[PDB]
Amino acid sequence: MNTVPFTSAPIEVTIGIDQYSFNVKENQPFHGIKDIPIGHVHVIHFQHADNSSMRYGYWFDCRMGNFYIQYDPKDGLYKMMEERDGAKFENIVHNFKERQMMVSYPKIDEDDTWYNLTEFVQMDKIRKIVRKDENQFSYVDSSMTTVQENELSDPAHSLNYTVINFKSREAIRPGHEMEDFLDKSYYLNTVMLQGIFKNSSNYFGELQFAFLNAMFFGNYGSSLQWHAMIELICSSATVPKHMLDKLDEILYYQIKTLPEQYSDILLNERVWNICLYSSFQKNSLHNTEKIMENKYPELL
Amino acid sequence: GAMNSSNYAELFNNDIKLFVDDTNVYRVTVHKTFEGNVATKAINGCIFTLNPKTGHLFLKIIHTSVWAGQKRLSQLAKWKTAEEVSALVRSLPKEEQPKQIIVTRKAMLDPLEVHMLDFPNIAIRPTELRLPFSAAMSIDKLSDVVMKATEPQMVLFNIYDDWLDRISSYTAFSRLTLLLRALKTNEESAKMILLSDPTITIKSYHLWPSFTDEQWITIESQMRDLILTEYGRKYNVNISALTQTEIKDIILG
Ligand SMILES: CCOC(=O)c1cn[nH]c1C(F)(F)F
Repeated sequence: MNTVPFTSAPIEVTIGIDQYSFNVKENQPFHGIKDIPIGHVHVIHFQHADNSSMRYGYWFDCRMGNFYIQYDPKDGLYKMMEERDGAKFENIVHNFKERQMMVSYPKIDEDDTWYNLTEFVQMDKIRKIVRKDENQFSYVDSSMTTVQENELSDPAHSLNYTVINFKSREAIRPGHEMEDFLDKSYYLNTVMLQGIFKNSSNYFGELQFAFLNAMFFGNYGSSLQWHAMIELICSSATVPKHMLDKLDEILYYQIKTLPEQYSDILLNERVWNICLYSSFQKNSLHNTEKIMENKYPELL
Repeated sequence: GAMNSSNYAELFNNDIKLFVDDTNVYRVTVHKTFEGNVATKAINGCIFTLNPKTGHLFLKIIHTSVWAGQKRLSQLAKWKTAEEVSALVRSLPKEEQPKQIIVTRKAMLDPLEVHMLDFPNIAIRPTELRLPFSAAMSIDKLSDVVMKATEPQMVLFNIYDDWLDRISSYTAFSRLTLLLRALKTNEESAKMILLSDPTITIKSYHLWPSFTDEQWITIESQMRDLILTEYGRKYNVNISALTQTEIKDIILG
């Protein structure tokens, strides 16, 4: 079980760790998060009490290094850092645990929620979508734009999601205009799966990572990407049975976890109505259709 | 964005543009079967592709053979329209290619945009204007070339005959839309007005009769009366009670 210590908490902040969160007061003796489950990526995240515009966080995997948080009073944020000295790090963590200054990652034994949301999400793939090669962890915030959003400005601070555009030469073979526009199977199976992602696991990873950045940071471009990746599957007549069954599980857990009060901003009425009621796959997403109809019948 | 009453003069500027109307592409007669079911029988159709500045009409005749063994024909008709418009643009020399294509029906936007991906600098626009181009098949010579076709054919016309010798494009378009609106509202009455006086003929190389400037004023008035006469018998409105400002509005409306 791994640990992300904090040097201190000089400003009042709501701290998220995956789907959990807790309030820390200004100068509260808080020194970090322990018992973090090994085997999954994690996201620590922050919303300052004095300024909710400051909404930002770090994707990391404790298997890749020893990470800590330190407040920077100049840039006015909690920064993730790597400690390269294993023995110093162990010595710091041991002291804070002895003085019980750390909150425990509050996982219920029964509860597969985080696994179900991050099944296909890999740190190596996050580090390609979020490009900062000197760090093993990835910074995301509410304002960061996507490569596709920047085409329609600063490229070093962008989310390099795979561009999906239904009215693009990539999506439409010359001479198959109607066929490829009305049935996106070509674009899904040949261009995206075989061509770009290589497999359905990389496609699901991105999709899951887009959702989590939409949910945890209110990142609008991430929400666009999540919906585009759902729509591209739902709008394809020919999808492998294993991919449809898996998509149903992925979307079920995403809809399960979504805070009820953010459903209005985080769900696109057109995509969900098309996917569940109009599309080729309208009858392929049983679990997702049932949770959507019971939790958000107004959107539909 | 959208082509409306606000930006109407744009039609007659020196930027090449085409209207595309797909109303007459897929045409059927609905009939009873021997077992008392209903069936359709397709008849020849046409794409109406018009340069509003020059009057050049690219009439692509859609032969019923296009539909053989196809499903969802009303959907296919939009994509076939978009295919044939994109083929027409590719056939034109670069200096003749349009800078904009205005579709009369919003359902043509996606099909045309997808077929024209190769032409990112050609704007595909809807219009708020309710244009009467469906009535093209009430022009006898256009109806005749469509119904005689035994194969796919493109036929080139000037829908303004020689009017641009005497009037501006703006006035020519206004005359065309009034004639087509009348033909669309009451075909029999409109044809009567156009062809009653047998001394005024249609030249072999023209679509409409050879009216003098004064005769066009009388014809234009007779068409405007017909559109109000019909808008009267439609809504049960005493038209003789209407003033000139409220008359003006209803042809536009
Ligand atoms: C580079 C596209 O992303 C992926 O292929 C992938 C595969 N597992 N996780 C990803 C993520 F997180 F980067 F989206």
